[PDB]
Amino acid sequence: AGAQDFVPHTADLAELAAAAGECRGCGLYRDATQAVFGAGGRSARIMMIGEQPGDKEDLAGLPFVGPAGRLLDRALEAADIDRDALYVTNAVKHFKFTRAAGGKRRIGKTPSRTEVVACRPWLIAEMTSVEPDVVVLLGATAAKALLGNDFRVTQHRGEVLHVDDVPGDPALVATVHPSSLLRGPKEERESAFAGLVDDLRVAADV
Ligand SMILES: O=c1cc[nH]c(=O)[nH]1
Ligand code: SF4
Repeated sequence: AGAQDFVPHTADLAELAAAAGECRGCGLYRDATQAVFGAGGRSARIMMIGEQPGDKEDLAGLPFVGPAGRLLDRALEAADIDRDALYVTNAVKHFKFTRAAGGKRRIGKTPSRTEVVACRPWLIAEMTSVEPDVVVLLGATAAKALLGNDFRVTQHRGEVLHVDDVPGDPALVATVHPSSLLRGPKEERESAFAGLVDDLRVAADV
């Protein structure tokens, strides 16, 4: 059941966000500061789904406000997408993290399939409320939530996909997680930014 009994019967994003603040669908609400719901409105045509809020998002109350969000904005700017058409959210709404003794920043830990399934009711409520025409799936965790734990982003990135079990049959475009463009060789990162831009353009023209 997970978060099912915490999701209210409303398509109002402010009421959904307030309700996600009391959610006990899985254990992640305990160590996290607050629930991080999605930003943007119901007029949005493009829904973007990341994995989970990070350290800044957990204290800011908004998705993608740290370094990966800065990189995503640079790629949206280059793909000619304004955020006025964007509902931006994550698969899990509570920061899963550990503290590295002698490190800078709380380090994010990969949500389990159990926690992604527990949180999925909020993503179904968001998609039912926004009725997007295209869902951009940022990374493996988000793509698996809608396409199955077998899905590989590396084998299908930039492809317009359509699965029947998803609300409203929106077009789906799976791409690299923006944090991947902050790690590695300068040319792998430049090719990967160029692929995120291409994947965002495919989604913008659906
Ligand atoms: O909102 C955010 C921030 C960082 N990484 C994500 O997956 N989502
Ligand atoms: S991560 Fe999702 S399911 Fe788990 S407590 Fe937070 S809102 Fe509820």
